[PDB]
Amino acid sequence: ASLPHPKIVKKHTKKFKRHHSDRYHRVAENWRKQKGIDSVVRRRFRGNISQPKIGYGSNKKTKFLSPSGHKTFLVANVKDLETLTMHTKTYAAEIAHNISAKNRVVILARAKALGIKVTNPKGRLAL
Amino acid sequence: SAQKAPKWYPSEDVAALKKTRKAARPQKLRASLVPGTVLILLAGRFRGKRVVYLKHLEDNTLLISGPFKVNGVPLRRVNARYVIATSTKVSVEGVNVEKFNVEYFAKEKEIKAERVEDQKVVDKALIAEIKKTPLLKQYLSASFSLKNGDKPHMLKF
Amino acid sequence: VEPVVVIDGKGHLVGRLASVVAKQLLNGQKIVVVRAEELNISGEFFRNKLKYHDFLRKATAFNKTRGPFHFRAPSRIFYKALRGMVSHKTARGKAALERLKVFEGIPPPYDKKKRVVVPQALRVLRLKPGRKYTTLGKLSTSVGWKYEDVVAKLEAKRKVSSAEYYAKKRAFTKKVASANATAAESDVAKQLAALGY
Amino acid sequence: AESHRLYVKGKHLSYQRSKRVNNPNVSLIKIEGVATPQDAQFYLGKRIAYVYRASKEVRGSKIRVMWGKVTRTHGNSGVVRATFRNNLPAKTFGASVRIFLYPSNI
RNA sequence: GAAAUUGUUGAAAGGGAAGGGCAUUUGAUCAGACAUGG
RNA sequence: GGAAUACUGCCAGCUGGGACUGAGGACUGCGACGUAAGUCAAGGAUGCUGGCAUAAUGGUUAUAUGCCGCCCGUCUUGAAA
RNA sequence: GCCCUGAAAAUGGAUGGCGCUCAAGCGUGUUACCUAUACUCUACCGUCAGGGUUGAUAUGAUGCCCUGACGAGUAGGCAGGCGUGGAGGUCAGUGACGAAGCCUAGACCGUAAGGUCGGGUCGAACGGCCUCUAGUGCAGAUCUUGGUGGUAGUAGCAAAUA
RNA sequence: UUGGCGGAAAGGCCUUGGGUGCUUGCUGGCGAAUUGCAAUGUCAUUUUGCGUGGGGAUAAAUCAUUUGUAUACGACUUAGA
Ligand SMILES: [Mg+2]
Ligand SMILES: [Mg+2]
Ligand SMILES: [Mg+2]
Ligand SMILES: [Mg+2]
Ligand SMILES: [Mg+2]
Ligand SMILES: [Mg+2]
Ligand SMILES: [Mg+2]
Ligand SMILES: [Mg+2]
Ligand SMILES: [Mg+2]
Ligand SMILES: [Mg+2]
Ligand SMILES: [Mg+2]
Ligand SMILES: [Mg+2]
Ligand SMILES: [Mg+2]
Ligand SMILES: [Mg+2]
Ligand SMILES: [Mg+2]
Ligand SMILES: [Mg+2]
Ligand SMILES: [Mg+2]
Ligand SMILES: [Mg+2]
Ligand SMILES: [Mg+2]
Ligand SMILES: [Mg+2]
Ligand SMILES: [Mg+2]
Ligand SMILES: [Mg+2]
Ligand SMILES: [Mg+2]
Ligand SMILES: [Mg+2]
Ligand SMILES: [Mg+2]
Ligand SMILES: [Mg+2]
Ligand SMILES: [Mg+2]
Ligand SMILES: [Mg+2]
Ligand SMILES: [Mg+2]
Ligand SMILES: [Mg+2]
Ligand SMILES: [Mg+2]
Ligand SMILES: [Mg+2]
Ligand SMILES: [Mg+2]
Ligand SMILES: [Mg+2]
Ligand SMILES: [Mg+2]
Ligand SMILES: [Mg+2]
Ligand SMILES: [Mg+2]
Ligand SMILES: [Mg+2]
Ligand SMILES: [Mg+2]
Ligand SMILES: [Mg+2]
Ligand SMILES: [Mg+2]
Ligand SMILES: [Mg+2]
Ligand SMILES: [Mg+2]
Ligand SMILES: [Mg+2]
Ligand SMILES: [Mg+2]
Repeated sequence: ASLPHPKIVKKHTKKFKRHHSDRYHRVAENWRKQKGIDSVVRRRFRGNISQPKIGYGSNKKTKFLSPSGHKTFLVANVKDLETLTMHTKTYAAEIAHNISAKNRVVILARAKALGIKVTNPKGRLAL
Repeated sequence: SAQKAPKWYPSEDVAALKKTRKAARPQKLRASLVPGTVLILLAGRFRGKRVVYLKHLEDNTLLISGPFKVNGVPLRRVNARYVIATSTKVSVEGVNVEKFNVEYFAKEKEIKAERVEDQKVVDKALIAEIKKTPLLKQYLSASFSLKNGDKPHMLKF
Repeated sequence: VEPVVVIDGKGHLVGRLASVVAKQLLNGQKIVVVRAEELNISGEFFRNKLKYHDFLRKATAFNKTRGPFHFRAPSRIFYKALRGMVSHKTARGKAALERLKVFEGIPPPYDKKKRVVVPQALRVLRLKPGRKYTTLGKLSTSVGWKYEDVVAKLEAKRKVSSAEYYAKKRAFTKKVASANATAAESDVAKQLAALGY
Repeated sequence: AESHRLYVKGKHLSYQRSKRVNNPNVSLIKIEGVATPQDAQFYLGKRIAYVYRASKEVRGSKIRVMWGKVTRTHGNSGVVRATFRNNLPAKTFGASVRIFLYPSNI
């Protein structure tokens, strides 16, 4: 139900955690580039963590596609949904986390009608 | 809205292929493979069985027969790349082998009475020719297997 | 190519047998070495006695227990050469070495099992003639090995038995010859000959 | 038929490697009876298989297979190189491996 | 009602630290389907 | 005296085995084979066949195994110190 | 030439180790073989350069497209972005049928800063986009305040008659 | 099942007399397919729980107490039906 697209190649799936985020609690995994004068990481000694750089850039084509084949589009309500009325093999809808249980049936319904895909059906669902 | 709408959106036409330039040319078999040459099947259901080459079908495969009464192997298809063509060979002049082709094997559980009959026709001639030479029949019934310190990379076959 | 491989340690050169044995293990071969006492080291006795004594004088100064251990018997003199050629501190290594067994004199199971030699570690084949070498047992006894005498006793006693065994066997094949003849030049005989047999 | 075997017996020696850095992506294999590059050419292309066991039975069988193929020769002594679909375990160094006759060109 | 730190329960690992990188075994876990005639 | 052969070099000579890749997506270019209709390996892979369904495959995680990896920050010609 | 003497230092130890004697030593020659983030071909990311293209022709002209080359980096310069408190404008945006927050070896997107979702917990608020503005991003400063560890059920709780 | 031999870790070896399955030394009569052209197709041995039935055996150690050949605490050494 989505376009052709080449094989989605990811090319560095692992996460890129900040150096020594595993060493001290106070240090969060969120990346931060090592600046220090000595650092093995900043200097790239064999055996250390890899750092983000632009060569890991994803294929411009397959970029942004979720496994399905669609760029996901965050959808708050039915008006928001209907922007995806044509572009169905292109986009799919993510229903906003803060959307009340009741309204999700309505968005779910309208999308089934319009043939638009929903990335997270059975959101606030009663089962 | 939860997220601003994109300004572009692609087209949802899916383009045509480019006029490829590959063309199915025929496949000449390797010189060891001549009709009536004894084959050693290397893979599959009948691995290790010795077996008589018959014809080279249109889907690149080799018509094979055994014969059935000799060692349970039917008139069958087998891939050329999974067979050791042996040095030994039985004559196959008086065997019909015409009716067999791709469509003949085309799966339409329960074996047809045709197949069972064709087997007998083809076999009776082969077993006729086989029996001429001593121990060719017994050989044909025994299964091939590498013994200790067989070096295939310079064994003969 | 053999579940286990028994090697008659005799007339082999330590380091070279060690080197071959050690690669065998790393490749998954089970090796068991017998008669380590009758194993050789190039260079005359006095030399290698001198050497062992240099090995001897090293030990953790503050606690001789921690420091290097000085095994004396031939089997373990050889195990040292061997272990030195394995990455023995890694999982892989520990495994390699657990495929090895090293005895002096050949002691049951293997008493009746066939042993082999390793040509490329065969002293006679290897050393230039005239060149002085060392017998490992003499070296060992010389640096403290207690059991040369006993191994000698048990070995002789075994060689006795093994003789009556071989003598029986060498005679059985006499009998096999008496009936070999009657068929030796039968018809299938000449027929098998055709095909190289 | 005491014997049933249609593969040549082989060992798994190593990953491809320098002195101090290894490459899990290629695997070095020792094929029984093969002693030279000349010889080991015969088995190029052939299908290797590491066969192992497991507790959790999958296909009704508790036996599993890692497939791959011989790709080129190695060194001067009949040793040979292989890629497998998924790189071999490394605990397998010195384990037995199976070298097949297909794809046959005999 | 966060974190440090802690009790319990559950899984696991542990021959003189722990933690990391590439790779795969093994166990656990999570996926992307899309639709054809009765 | 008449030859071979080695060595070296050339062929827009023929040919077997193995390996990695298959980017592109109507046509358009340069050609090649054809007496022609037309065909082609000629501006990037197609064909045939099979397998997977409380599964093949893949992501994550834990562990094991091979190789590899000293503590960051700082001043400093020089810091794992 | 090689070998021997000349040749004496303090923990036990170092052709890297094992060990090697027609070498696994020394001199020389000849082949094969192993291996870098380098070289060759190819994919993809980015950067720079050169072009093509809105004539009327559904949704990006700062855009689409074709081609070539290139990529180390401290101090440092510049660019493009991520994120926070508050302000103008707009989605007649989300929400007690559950806002925000918090928990989660569950899921997705991005090279990344981060973004999105599910499940649990919660209970009154809160987002996106264009713009404005700054008391706007922490691992360190023997930094500030607070809170908590190992040390550790440990040192110890023995002067002064009972 | 009859004899023997084996203590280096013998735990195995030789031998006697039958019984019994097979025997490809040889000659016959059947069977094999459709597992569809490879995947994926002999199952080896460790333990550990239960289950059947057969043979078989019917103890101590520690705490506490006690000795002082012992002892910082544990430990040691004695003693108690
Ligand atoms: Mg520096
Ligand atoms: Mg509502
Ligand atoms: Mg051809
Ligand atoms: Mg038969
Ligand atoms: Mg020696
Ligand atoms: Mg020594
Ligand atoms: Mg001393
Ligand atoms: Mg190491
Ligand atoms: Mg004895
Ligand atoms: Mg290598
Ligand atoms: Mg409270
Ligand atoms: Mg699934
Ligand atoms: Mg040429
Ligand atoms: Mg393509
Ligand atoms: Mg998996
Ligand atoms: Mg290291
Ligand atoms: Mg640090
Ligand atoms: Mg200074
Ligand atoms: Mg520093
Ligand atoms: Mg002096
Ligand atoms: Mg020196
Ligand atoms: Mg010199
Ligand atoms: Mg030299
Ligand atoms: Mg030189
Ligand atoms: Mg040289
Ligand atoms: Mg590279
Ligand atoms: Mg740069
Ligand atoms: Mg911003
Ligand atoms: Mg933003
Ligand atoms: Mg803000
Ligand atoms: Mg403020
Ligand atoms: Mg956590
Ligand atoms: Mg909430
Ligand atoms: Mg309230
Ligand atoms: Mg702004
Ligand atoms: Mg500030
Ligand atoms: Mg802080
Ligand atoms: Mg700090
Ligand atoms: Mg207390
Ligand atoms: Mg106290
Ligand atoms: Mg006091
Ligand atoms: Mg007092
Ligand atoms: Mg019967
Ligand atoms: Mg296969
Ligand atoms: Mg007392």
